[PDB]
Amino acid sequence: SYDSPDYTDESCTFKISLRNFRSILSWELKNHSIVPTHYTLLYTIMSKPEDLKVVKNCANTTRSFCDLTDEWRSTHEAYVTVLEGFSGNTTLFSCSHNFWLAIDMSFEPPEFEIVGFTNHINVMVKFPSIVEEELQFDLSLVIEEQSEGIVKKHKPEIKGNMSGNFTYIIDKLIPNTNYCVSVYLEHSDEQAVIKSPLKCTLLPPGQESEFS
Amino acid sequence: CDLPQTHSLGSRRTLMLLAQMRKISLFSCLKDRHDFGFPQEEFGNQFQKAETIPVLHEMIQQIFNLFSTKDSSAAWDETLLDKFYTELYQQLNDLEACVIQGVGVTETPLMKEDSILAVRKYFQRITLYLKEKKYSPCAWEVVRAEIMRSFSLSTNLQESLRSKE
Repeated sequence: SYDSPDYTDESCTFKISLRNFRSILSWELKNHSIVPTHYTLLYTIMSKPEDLKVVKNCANTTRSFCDLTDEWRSTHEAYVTVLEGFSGNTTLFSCSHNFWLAIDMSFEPPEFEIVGFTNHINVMVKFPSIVEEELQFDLSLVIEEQSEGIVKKHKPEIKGNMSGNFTYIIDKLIPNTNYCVSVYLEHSDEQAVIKSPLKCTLLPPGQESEFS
Repeated sequence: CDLPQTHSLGSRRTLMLLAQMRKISLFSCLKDRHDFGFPQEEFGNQFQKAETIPVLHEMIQQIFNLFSTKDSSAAWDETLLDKFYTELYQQLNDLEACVIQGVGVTETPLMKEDSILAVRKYFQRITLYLKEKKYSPCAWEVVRAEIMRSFSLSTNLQESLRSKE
């Protein structure tokens, strides 16, 4: 028993998940005594905490997640998140957090595949079918290359390479190299290592009998 | 001078620095908060290609001076402020580079000074805000919030190339 008592109630853990350029935030809380069956989500810009804009559908609802599409257009800022935990007829707790759209951007839902050839890797990341000219996102994609224990990372140009399937070819390897690829991004720093399920593909193992 | 739009880590880094120096959430300071009146006119309008560089350069001057004060240095994180001053200086050098070279940066009329003056006036309102709130934590958050929102969309001219209609 250390520090202060564990508050297994007022958790107020906020998590944002980007499902194909769609900002989806979820709130995580514990039920020590009172169990809130309805929650209300409100947001605004950090510029001036006054215009508390409520989200449609995500107001006094039974859903623990809120899906946005055109609500969060201030990509050049950090939308403040406030959680109003209503419990029947009275509010239990209210916490506030902030998330920079140019710092986090937890990407993971997009499907990705990696084909192993005789001497090269055929990476194929399936990104949403959207034209870059219709969007305005500033972020770089990094492909992790864990080849037979060798942890490497490849960060190429995403200028017109995110609109569809990201075809990346990794060469300079040897046969029998099981490689694990992770799809994460980078913003201001590499602290946004949103590593996705590292899929491991094994290209033709050249560990056969050694002859003349 | 940065002529080609290859990549940029300047503003990106500032977004991190000011975020790391943050103390609390803006919602926690729903009381001592108000609009400073950020003039986007002399930023997002008229000036588009390098024309806003002189403004940005002198704008950072105000930011640097404001944060380099004994007040701000004791309010924010001195260790993180060190990086802030470094990055600000870097951005200053990056911006004035186009001013030193024979690039069309200061070819604009008196309107170039108007933006600078507007920035100084806008920042001066912040100085009064700090004095009114007696440099209270909540006031700092609001100040940092505005400086953040203004600086992020300062290079907006070279970032917001979405709509051309």
